[PDB]
Amino acid sequence: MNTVRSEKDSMGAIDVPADKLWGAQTQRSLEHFRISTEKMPTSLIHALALTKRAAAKVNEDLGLLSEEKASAIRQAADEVLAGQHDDEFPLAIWQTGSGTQSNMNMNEVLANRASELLGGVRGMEAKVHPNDDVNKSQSSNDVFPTAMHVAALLALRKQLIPQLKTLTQTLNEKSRAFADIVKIGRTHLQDATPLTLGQEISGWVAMLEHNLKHIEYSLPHVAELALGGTAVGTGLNTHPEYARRVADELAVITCAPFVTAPNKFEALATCDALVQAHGALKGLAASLMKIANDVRWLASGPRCGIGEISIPENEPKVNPTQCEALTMLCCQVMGNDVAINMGGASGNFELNVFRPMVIHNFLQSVRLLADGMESFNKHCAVGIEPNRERINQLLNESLMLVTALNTHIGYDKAAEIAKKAHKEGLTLKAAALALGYLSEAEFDSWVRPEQMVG
Amino acid sequence: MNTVRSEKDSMGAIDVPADKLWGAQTQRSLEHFRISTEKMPTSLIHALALTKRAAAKVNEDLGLLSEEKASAIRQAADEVLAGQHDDEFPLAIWQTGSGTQSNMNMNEVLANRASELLGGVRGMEAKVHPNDDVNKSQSSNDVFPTAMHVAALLALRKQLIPQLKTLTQTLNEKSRAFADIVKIGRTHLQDATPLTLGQEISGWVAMLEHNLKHIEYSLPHVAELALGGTAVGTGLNTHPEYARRVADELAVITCAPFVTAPNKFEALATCDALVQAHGALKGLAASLMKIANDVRWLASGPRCGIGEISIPENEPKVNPTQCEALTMLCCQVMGNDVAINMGGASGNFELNVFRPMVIHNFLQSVRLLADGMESFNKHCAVGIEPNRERINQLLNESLMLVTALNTHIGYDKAAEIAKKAHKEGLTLKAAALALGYLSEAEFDSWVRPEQMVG
Amino acid sequence: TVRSEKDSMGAIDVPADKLWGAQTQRSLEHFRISTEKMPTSLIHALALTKRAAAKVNEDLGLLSEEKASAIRQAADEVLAGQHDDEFPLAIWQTGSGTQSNMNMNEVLANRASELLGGVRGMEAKVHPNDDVNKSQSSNDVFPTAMHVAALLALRKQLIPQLKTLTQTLNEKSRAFADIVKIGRTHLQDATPLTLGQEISGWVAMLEHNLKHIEYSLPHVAELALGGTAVGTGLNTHPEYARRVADELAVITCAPFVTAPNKFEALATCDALVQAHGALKGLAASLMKIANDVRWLASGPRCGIGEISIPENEPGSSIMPGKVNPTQCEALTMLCCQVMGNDVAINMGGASGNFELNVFRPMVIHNFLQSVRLLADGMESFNKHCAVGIEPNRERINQLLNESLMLVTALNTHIAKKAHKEGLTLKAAALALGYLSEAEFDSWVRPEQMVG
Amino acid sequence: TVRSEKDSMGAIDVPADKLWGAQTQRSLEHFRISTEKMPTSLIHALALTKRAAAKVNEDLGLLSEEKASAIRQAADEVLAGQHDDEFPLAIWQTGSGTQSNMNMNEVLANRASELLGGVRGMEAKVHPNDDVNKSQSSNDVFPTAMHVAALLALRKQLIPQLKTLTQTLNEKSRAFADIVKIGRTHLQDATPLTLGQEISGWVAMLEHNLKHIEYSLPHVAELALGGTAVGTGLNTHPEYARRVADELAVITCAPFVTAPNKFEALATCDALVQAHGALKGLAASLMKIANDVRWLASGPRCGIGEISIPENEPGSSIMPGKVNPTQCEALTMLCCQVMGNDVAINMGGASGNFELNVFRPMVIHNFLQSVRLLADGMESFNKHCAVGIEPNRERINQLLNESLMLVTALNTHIAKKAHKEGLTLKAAALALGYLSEAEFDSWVRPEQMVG
Repeated sequence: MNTVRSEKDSMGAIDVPADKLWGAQTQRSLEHFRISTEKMPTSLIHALALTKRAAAKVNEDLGLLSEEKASAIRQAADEVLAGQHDDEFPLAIWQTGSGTQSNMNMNEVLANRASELLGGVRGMEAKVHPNDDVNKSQSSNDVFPTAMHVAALLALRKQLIPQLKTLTQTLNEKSRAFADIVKIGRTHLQDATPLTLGQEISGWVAMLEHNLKHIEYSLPHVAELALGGTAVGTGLNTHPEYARRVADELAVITCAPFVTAPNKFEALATCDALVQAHGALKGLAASLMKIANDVRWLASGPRCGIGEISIPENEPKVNPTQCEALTMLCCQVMGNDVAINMGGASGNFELNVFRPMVIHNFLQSVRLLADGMESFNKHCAVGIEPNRERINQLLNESLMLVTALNTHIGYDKAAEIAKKAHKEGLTLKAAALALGYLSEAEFDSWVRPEQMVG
Repeated sequence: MNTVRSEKDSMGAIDVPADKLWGAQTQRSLEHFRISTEKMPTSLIHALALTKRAAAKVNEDLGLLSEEKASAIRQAADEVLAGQHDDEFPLAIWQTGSGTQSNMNMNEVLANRASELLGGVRGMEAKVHPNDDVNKSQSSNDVFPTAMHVAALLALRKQLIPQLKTLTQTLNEKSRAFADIVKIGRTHLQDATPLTLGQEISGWVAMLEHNLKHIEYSLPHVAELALGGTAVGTGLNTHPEYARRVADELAVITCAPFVTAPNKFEALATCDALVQAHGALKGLAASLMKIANDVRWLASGPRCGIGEISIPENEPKVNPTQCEALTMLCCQVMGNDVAINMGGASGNFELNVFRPMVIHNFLQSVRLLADGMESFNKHCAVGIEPNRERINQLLNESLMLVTALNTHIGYDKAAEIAKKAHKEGLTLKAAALALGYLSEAEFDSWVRPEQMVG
Repeated sequence: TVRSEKDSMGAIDVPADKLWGAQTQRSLEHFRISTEKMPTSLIHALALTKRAAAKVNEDLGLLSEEKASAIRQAADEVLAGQHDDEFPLAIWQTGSGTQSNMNMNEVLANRASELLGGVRGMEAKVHPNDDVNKSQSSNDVFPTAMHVAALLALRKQLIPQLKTLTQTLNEKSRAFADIVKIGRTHLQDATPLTLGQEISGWVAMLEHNLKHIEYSLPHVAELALGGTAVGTGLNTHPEYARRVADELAVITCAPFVTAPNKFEALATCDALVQAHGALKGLAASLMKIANDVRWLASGPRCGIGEISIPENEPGSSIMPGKVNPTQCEALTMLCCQVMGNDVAINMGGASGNFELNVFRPMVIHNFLQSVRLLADGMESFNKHCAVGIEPNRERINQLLNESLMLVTALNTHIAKKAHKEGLTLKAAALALGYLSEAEFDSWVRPEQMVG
Repeated sequence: TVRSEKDSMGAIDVPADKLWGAQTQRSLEHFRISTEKMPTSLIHALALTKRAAAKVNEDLGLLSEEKASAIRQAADEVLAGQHDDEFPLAIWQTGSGTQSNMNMNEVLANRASELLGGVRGMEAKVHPNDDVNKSQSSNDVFPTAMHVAALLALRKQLIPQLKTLTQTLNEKSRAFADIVKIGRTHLQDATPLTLGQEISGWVAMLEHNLKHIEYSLPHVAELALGGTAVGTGLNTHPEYARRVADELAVITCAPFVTAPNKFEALATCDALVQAHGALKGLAASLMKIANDVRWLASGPRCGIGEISIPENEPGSSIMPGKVNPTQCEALTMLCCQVMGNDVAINMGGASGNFELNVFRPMVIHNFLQSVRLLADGMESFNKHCAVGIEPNRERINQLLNESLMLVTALNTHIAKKAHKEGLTLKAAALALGYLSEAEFDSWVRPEQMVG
């Protein structure tokens, strides 16, 4: 639409697109921060809407906001949560470091929509005010960190943790199914003493189980909310019960264990909970990178690599493309951790103003890890299968089973056999027969890989 | 649109949206890599289109592709470059690590559109073939690194370097304008011997000048193109002149100094040129972070900080919001460098398959630095002004001018004056008068900051 | 000057006055990279690991009492600082730590031989592989030593220093609870809070960091020993893994347990990647606290100047009052180091293959360095800076009362003029005849503005 | 056992058998953080800086010939390794490097006093501040020493080792130019190339890295000396900055110049942030080369096994043929270290304020460590691995000919069956009667497939 609606603030008049619900502050931000393409993610927009919905409810309970306005604001917020207003949030990540401009974006959109819900219009004549009504009892300084933690905790609980549990279950099933398949070990990339494919996969399972615990340990701190600290942490001008009531209301409407932060100065001056929680996510990235690499190396071939397992072929030579997407996003999480650490280390005095960047990286890492585990699970892990003949060919051509001979012929003769096999390019069996130290039936009876794995 | 068009590949039939120009391979990728929200940026899509346009021209020159098909492919590519097909590229960054799927996305879109341009239709009956025609003489393995370098070099030359030069010129103007304004120095955050505001800003200018040289040094390696190496670097099945001809054609159509990579094995197996070029960008980020911090600290106040300069107020208390956006994106560049380094270190054998991730980070850093410099320049740097009275108040209340007394009254008496001023909370002048060591006219004649800056 | 020792590769000259053997000698020839060596914490953890293995092997009837006791006595000498010059190998060695495992095997074997009345070298009465390395692989020994060193350093160095610094700052927060100062957001003047409130944020940060570090300890307490070469424990006694973790717990007084999955324990450094995540969180918190201290102390006349800190370095007689915040500089520098070390650890931890992670010397070098830096940095910052933080009460009150933020206290009773004309709020108000010299003193109470 | 020295803060006991003075003593009391100290390269660069300043001060008539010569002789003793135990200070000190500047001032002053027939301490004939530090500030001395150390280490250590390794790999590439092997993309079998071609990629990587490192040298050659406290050079001779850069260029034989903008030189570590960018590029290239070597050598029976590498460590007699790629492990570990060090450097370089960057000891600690790691790592990898790379020709040909990739050679004349039935291409073809035992040998020529 070309038509505009004129709005005015202390700097003068500014035109806003007539078909949009935002106002003068959003327009000024969008015009002054034309930096790259990254915007607030939907998860954060929704968390801001939840925050305003909870504040409106508490302000009504406390007699500070009328029933008619509070109900209209909550209904507008529910429309945002239902996906009806995604194009009303145009602002860049690369904005004011407190997130003030996105706070005001939500205030303006909810106020103008609430006005319409009460039979009014958008703009200067609206029936609901962005600051006096939608932002009542609030500061950008406590709202934005609250929305950051709401988005982070819900994404961890609802997306990442369920996908981690699902992938863990799949690999545990595979570990049990392949518990009796002996294969060659590899240490330093060199052939080593055997273990079962089930045992090797059980290591991946144990990694994912440990990662789940580390992530779970990070959740209580992310559940602490800044809301009620207002501008500098003192809560100046708020009702004494407001901070607890709004955390309680957020806990009710999200079904997640939000609590008010015990120290609002820590809550405003730092992003420490997210620095710590992201530490657990970069741990998960290091574990997934290792699992993904084992899978693609074990499946390498079809003739000039390892080839011990097969994986689903999802494209019409076929490459381990799910493993590649996963290893790439694991690198991304490691970079994101550095950006988060720099922002988290850079607070000054009463406020950390690196917040849009910190939450952009944090929520990206959660999407990448959650969706990457989901994709790797359904398009790779559920279909891993052993190549039993290839596994046995490698085991039987290795030199590593020679220790099974020690109890029968002694260490010196076993070592002589292995040295001859290596020097002359023979199997252990062929070298042993060539020296006359045993018969083929003896070799087959004594060299039992299933007895060498514990 | 709900209606579909059925296409078939070696895996069977797959439905594609009837209103889209992509084909079966793009559809399979979009369905198997539903990971997060990051997609190929427009710059990379355009670079892929340029690559196909150049290949079509050379294939025609060499008698390998008909005039009618080559001309139609070039016209379709020009439509992409003109912004007519942005919604035809739906694939995630988090795809196959070679970028094969985005290569095929461009092949399918250009083939189907070229078919329409020749009076045909989209789909199985198209008059132009994605592989046999649009991908003729090519592999994903050489196309994708070529598009990466085309996008990177053009973004550096056309966006980042011009914005760097513009910001440098603005700060040089400010340095000259303020060359005679003496202010207090600060080392370790402590008051120190004086320098002019122009001298301090000249440091920022010299930083940006040095950064431009470092960036310029990185351009020749990025200008080397993999195209012609085909699958593993040998160029098997290509015309002997093809590699040089296609680099020449890209140089002509872009007006940039592209050349064929002297070693195609390096060109396919690594992202080394981008690892090195991004090293220069993280240098720029460290310099910009320092400049932005000096600006916001020098402007801090209005009464309880430093307050030596004023900056434009762009929002209706006013915060240094351009400095905050810039410091945040500088942190992002540092994280992006780590992701790039991990991907660049992780090639195996004939191909690096961390490429979508590397180019996603690299092009993001270029957008952030280019657009951030542009925004900081027009919304902050051009309007920096001294607060002359505040500068003089700080200089006159400091203890640091006391050395101007040494030549007149001797070091011992000057040190006694400074010690008394510090202990008793006095100005140097008041302490000197209290001791009877000089008159007020003598102090004003001897303590000349304009004589203490070289 | 030399004796001739032997390994599977042939004869090699070894310094006669050293206790190491052929494999350590060869390592010195092949890994001449930079200057970083195993830190004392890791050497001690390796000695403890060998001491525990010797005891368990004796209990299981696998090693004679005379040899096991001599090995344990030699290990005690290492722990007592008597053999620091016997461990010359670089960090930048085989990625499993094999070379340092053999360094400890050879030193302990040769010293144990002497304790039994024998000599060092080929004729020794105790053997590095057959006796000191019995039941063990480098593959499970090195990760065990890594976790022993890490857990003990966290419990004995880092956590005590963190608690000590937290207590100091808690005392300062209580002492300054009534001192009202100007808030700062975006570096700009903002509404008031007390100095005690601001310091309470630092305290709460350190309290939260302690909890995060404590949550990382159970995983680090899991030990690989008993997994042997690939995790199966092939050729080891079924009770050995549990027994050796129990013995390490006894001799160290720390809650070590055998790792429930030896494949995870051998194939990854995951416990240390996670624990270092908590340490980089502490680094980000300490960076912020140290920056607040140095900015609040900036001056003495052209910065903020709200607090004073101890002056520990001599100055120039002609620049009295220039006090560089040198403890804050050491601390911010080491916090930057911890962030870099985290990246190095993450790359190594992401890079295991199959049955073994072979980035281990580098991972533990970084991890133990971060622990020393954070522990010693917190000790130094506490003793030489934090304990001496004091308010500059006159300066605090000058900034608070000359600011424009207190104007909000006039809302319920009835600024641009003060700002544009360079006046105080009271001077601008009286000039407008909107109140008096008693109403302003009555209505504008900063101590009522921190609730 | 002790002597009593004095600074502006009072009297302090100093070890009688040491050459440092009061300020170094105080630093030892206040900066007891970890174990990292100034590296020898930096101590030497500081001594060279003082040697040059003494000569220029003498030329300008500011320092007596007898004192200047004695200072220069004391500096030469430091450079000759006679005073390594006189520099005890931690990296984790004042962020300008003041403490280490004073350490060198005190050691040189006390030794110069002895050379003039005097004593060390209060009665010394040469003064640390008035004589050894004349015309200087810690603020411009420390960045000068940083750049002197960095440029000389790049020119004398790193670049020669890079050239040596490149030459070795170039020889290998030429020697193996005719050995056709299977390509691998995505870890999967792919069309052929020669072993020489694959190695030529490693060579081209190292050649490109050399150019990038060379491009970083001009900025590192710019010296801060002469900017004094804040960059203005207040109270220094107008020719001093140029003269002292010229003298450093003469005595080091390297192209040092005075920095054209002293404010940039004091307020940033930008030249080192940029130069380290090129070093992390080299680390990413060396990681890839080292990984190719160890994967190509993997086996001896259940990996790739296309090349052999030297066996440098003794093995078990019962595991002949297990050759761990230990040089590749040391090299990949140190490459991970360089990546972490880059982050630490970037944070320090981004963190200057106003006239001075005070993250300097940490920045130079990381930078010089990366140089040692890369230089010594390239030396070790060259001598103990790269020079001995050899093809396993039978294994290379077995993998090449049993693969499915060569089927494309049949296009212009006329695979699924071979793959599904476990046959060679020739066996599957003959079975289908699509060619013979002579046509296949004629049409499928891998040596014609690398053009």
